[PDB]
Amino acid sequence: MKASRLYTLVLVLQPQRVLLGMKKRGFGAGRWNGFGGKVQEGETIEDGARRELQEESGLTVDALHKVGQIVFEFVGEPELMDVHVFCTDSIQGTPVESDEMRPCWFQLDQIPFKDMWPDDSYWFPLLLQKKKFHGYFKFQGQDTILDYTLREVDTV
Ligand SMILES: Nc1[nH]c(=O)nc2c1ncn2[C@H]1C[C@H](O)[C@@H](COP(=O)(O)O)O1
Ligand SMILES: [Mn+2]
Ligand SMILES: [Mn+2]
Ligand SMILES: [Mn+2]
Repeated sequence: MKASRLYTLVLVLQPQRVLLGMKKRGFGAGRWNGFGGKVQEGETIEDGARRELQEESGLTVDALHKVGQIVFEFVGEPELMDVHVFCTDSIQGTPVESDEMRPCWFQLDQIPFKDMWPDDSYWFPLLLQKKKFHGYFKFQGQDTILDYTLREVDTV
């Protein structure tokens, strides 16, 4: 039994492209990823996801839809990362570089998997297919998966 900390992950997914952010600092720096961060006290998970999207990309959206949940375990870290994954296709501003993230659009036949977290190669395809998923990944460091589980679900 480990304890877990709540995080969000937000993918702006349109019919032919996806918005990713190049992490400029901190955890996972140098990788393209969705936008997000720790959920704060007093906010719902969805509202934390909306806040992090605004802070890191400049985009303000009224609503997100939950598409997945992924638990990350790191060797040597007793605390699990409980990551709630959200999507939307509906935006109405331009992405803006923040201190944390540089946003960039990618065509959906140019998803930059080699420069994303290794786990994304497994669950991102389900997201593209509009399937919901539960995942778990145990990492040695930032590059090596020692164990993982991925399942399509009907309810996240
Ligand atoms: N293995 C992984 N794969 C992934 O796609 N995103 C991850 C991840 N591990 C952490 N993240 C995301 C979850 C959060 O959005 C962010 C971590 O929080 P901050 O470093 O505070 O932004 O990175
Ligand atoms: Mn953040
Ligand atoms: Mn934060
Ligand atoms: Mn963040």
